[PDB]
Amino acid sequence: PKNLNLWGKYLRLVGRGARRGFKKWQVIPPIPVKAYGREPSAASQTGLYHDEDFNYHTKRTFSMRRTRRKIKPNVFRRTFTSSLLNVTIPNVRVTTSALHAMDDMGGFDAYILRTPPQELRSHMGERMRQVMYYYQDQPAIRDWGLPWKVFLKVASRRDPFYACYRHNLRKQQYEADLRSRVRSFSPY
Amino acid sequence: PPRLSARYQADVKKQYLMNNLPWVWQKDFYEGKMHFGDREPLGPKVWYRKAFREE
Amino acid sequence: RAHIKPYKFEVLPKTARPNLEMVHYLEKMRARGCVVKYVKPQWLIDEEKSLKTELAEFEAEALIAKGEAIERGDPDLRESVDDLQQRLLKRFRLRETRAAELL
Amino acid sequence: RSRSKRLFVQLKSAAMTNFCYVTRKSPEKKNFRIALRKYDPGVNKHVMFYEARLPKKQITLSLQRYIRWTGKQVKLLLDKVEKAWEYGRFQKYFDNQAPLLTDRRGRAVPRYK
Amino acid sequence: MDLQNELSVHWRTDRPPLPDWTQKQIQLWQHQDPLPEELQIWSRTKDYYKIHEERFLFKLKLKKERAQAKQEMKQQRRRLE
RNA sequence: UGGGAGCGAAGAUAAUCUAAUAUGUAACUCCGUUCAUGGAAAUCAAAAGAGCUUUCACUGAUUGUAUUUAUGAAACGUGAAAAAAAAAAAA
RNA sequence: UUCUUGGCAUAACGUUGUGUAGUUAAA
RNA sequence: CGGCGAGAAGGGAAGUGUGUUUCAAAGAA
Repeated sequence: PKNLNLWGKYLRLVGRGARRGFKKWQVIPPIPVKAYGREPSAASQTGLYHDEDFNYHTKRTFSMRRTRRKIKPNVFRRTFTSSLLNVTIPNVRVTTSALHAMDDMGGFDAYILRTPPQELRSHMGERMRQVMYYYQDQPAIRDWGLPWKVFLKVASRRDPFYACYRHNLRKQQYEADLRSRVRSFSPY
Repeated sequence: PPRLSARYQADVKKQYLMNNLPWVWQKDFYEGKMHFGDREPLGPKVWYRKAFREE
Repeated sequence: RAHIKPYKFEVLPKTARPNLEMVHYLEKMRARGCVVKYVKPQWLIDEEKSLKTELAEFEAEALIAKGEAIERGDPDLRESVDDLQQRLLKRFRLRETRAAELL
Repeated sequence: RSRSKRLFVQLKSAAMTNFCYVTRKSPEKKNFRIALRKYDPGVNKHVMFYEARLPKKQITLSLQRYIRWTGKQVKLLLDKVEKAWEYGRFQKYFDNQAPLLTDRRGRAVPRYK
Repeated sequence: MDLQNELSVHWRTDRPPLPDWTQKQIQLWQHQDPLPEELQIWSRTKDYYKIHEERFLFKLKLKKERAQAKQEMKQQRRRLE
């Protein structure tokens, strides 16, 4: 039938009733999310899980029993150096599938820049691409080397000076607090 | 791919048939074709098994 | 459908070729004596061209062996080659049936 | 259940007509070959019938359902399918019980093969 | 025809060849590969279709076997030449 | 809203029990309904031929899944309603 | 008008299903 | 008193014998 790349080969040319009454516990192994048409998850939207997301599976024994259980994906913590952003991005939740595709694309900046949104399946990568184009447009601000998350919002891009000012202010405040905190408990 | 699909080309073929022109825009018009019905069938296997047994 | 309801079709269809089963059924009814009208394939003609000669060859033996090596009677009253071949083929194709005893 | 100790023998025709008979004998005469002269419809004649030296994981409903559902250990069924295929079967012409493996949509219309 | 050919030049002229991997990569940008049949098997509805059918699997096995025989005919020409 | 997506148990039937039906039903979250859904063939058919999608009737409670209890608007096909390949190089 | 015969069992074989075996040159 | 611009991808599916049929994963109310 049509759309062979997608799951459901034996479901298109059938009765409406079959389709409506199709059950989910009839499938033992998992199915890819891209093929299955499952909606993205919040944890995936906040990371780079290229072909990975929460799935489900079912069991079966000799006694004709059946159950369903949840399974989590495989995620790793790493660090990536972005030349265009001119700032390190510590603690990036990634997966082997995304890592592999980075190799193919050429790196971390080119992977984000030359990946279609439907294949990327990540809003954080779209925000990073936006920030990269903003830096492209505005070299001057690029020199500051501030975290990429500072200019994430559109209002921060519209008012960049204020963003850096507020970031420094709040950092100052936090360090001030910390100092006192420590001095209170100082042994000597 | 062509502008016009085979689906739509079948309508032009039907119009040609209605106008009495059989078909000219064909992949192979001037080349003979051997019909599938002219093939020599082998028949079932039980016949040959029984024959061999009888032998 | 086309034949029974010609008015239902703007352009009439074309007759399709039969399969093995239908060819066997038509040839079986031909022996019964129904006038069968259908296009014959090439594999049957090719095989029959040799089968008729084989059956003729076998028949001749029985004739000559006995002593009747030469035909008699009026030339305009004897059978023809086509009729003899058809009769021999029909006899051959009915050896495994009870109709042979009636011959 | 029956407690009979009698052995089961198998007599086969000498004509290679696939004709067989069923009988019984005493257990003491273990090393004794039986030979008779019975009617054989395969040749319409009286032929000899000789005793033949006739000698596995069995498949159950449960097993079948398990296999069919889970898909584990399908080779057991595939061996029978291969045997059937090898033997005269699945013929397009002159067949009603199982003319074809499956339909165009992948279904087994003949309940009894 | 002349006019058309002028405007329809190729994109790989006076260029070195490409690996099959690269070719595949290129392909991917336009067209996607089919889904494995192993996974597709599961799609069968239990209402009207048997999940795991021995005859159905045997048919696919025979098709896979016939594929190699088909490929050998094409491959023989290179050796002949 | 018995529409669509995620997850989704039990009372009950099998005169206890497993599968199975109930039912992908109830609760929870989200889309907010003809300006919708869907979609212009690497389809179906087999040696003829039909020609995007969608609604109704018949084929037919036929085929199929099950069995100790049920479930099933199946596919091809026919009739009928509504009919839709693309406005298009720019000024 | 043909002279006989489809065992033996005063305790007689476990029905149905599965498996195995057997059948389809037809409307 | 009808005579070689005689072509249209070399790829998918169908019986597993395919000289056979169909189609093009890739466009808008």
